[PDB]
Amino acid sequence: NPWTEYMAKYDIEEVHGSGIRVDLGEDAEVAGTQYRLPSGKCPVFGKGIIIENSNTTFLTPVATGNQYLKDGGFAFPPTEPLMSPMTLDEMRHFYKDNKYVKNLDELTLCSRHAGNMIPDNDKNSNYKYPAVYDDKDKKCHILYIAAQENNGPRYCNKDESKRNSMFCFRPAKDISFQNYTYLSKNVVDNWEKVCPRKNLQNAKFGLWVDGNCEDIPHVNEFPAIDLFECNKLVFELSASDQPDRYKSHGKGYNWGNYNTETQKCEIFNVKPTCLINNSSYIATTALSHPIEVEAAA
Amino acid sequence: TQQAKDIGAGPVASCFTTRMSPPQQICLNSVVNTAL
Repeated sequence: NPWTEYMAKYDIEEVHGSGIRVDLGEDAEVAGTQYRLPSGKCPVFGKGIIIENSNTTFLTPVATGNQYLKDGGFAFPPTEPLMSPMTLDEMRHFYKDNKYVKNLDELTLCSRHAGNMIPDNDKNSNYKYPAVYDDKDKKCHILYIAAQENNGPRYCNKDESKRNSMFCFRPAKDISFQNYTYLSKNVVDNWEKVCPRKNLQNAKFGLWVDGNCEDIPHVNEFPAIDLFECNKLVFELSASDQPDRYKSHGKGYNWGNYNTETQKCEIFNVKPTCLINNSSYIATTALSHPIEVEAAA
Repeated sequence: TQQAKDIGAGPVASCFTTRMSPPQQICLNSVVNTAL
């Protein structure tokens, strides 16, 4: 298989190793309770969180002090000195003296910055907050809330007049989330080499068998008007750690072959191991950015 | 609270220390909403 190293980034179970839609792949002990934590090793491009029946954007700080719960989002509340949000520039300055961190790309720097805060009860230093990097404003947002999905009248309430009740929410990709990248504490600093990012133009994921690249023999077809919508669908169906019985370890419907002419998002759940040259196809994954395309060149 | 943990509810925290030296203390201006 001459495809082996090229295709290595597509073995999501190995290079990511956690949920994608919902990433709660590790447990962190804090005063004797095991809290669930994001732990995927790849950046999830375009993922954000939608709070249901709400105008509150999830990068809004969590409610503190005298605010209502439903008035805050998921992000770190103001601190002294102010840790979040922090611009790329601020981070480079703040971490200027640190040998390992000072020169990291923006996503890994944002992950290491979020993972720098030890909660005061965490005697063993286990707990590392996830983060969202917004590359339009170039700001790292540490997420105080690590949860990514909460539905059902049982655990959330959509009633906008009950403003100290727990809100419902879900992970999503959305055109408005295009500039967001969701980062676990485990984001690897060489993600650029070992993780999906770009959608592959003129290529169809296949399986290498006995010297030849075969079509994926069974796929789940969803209509989709464009690549963006295909990437969204794959994301919705991808590895999820949402209720180690609840851990996906990165197993799920993480790949799609998008046929631009038939507008079919062909979604499948095994690692592909080669590419087929087909001008009708764009190869996407739940991790990949929902817009960016790598030229056939 | 069991099911809250299971969906990723986290510990409450008031101040933080940094992992990267020099160790620095950092505190929330106010307490996070009780209902978390």
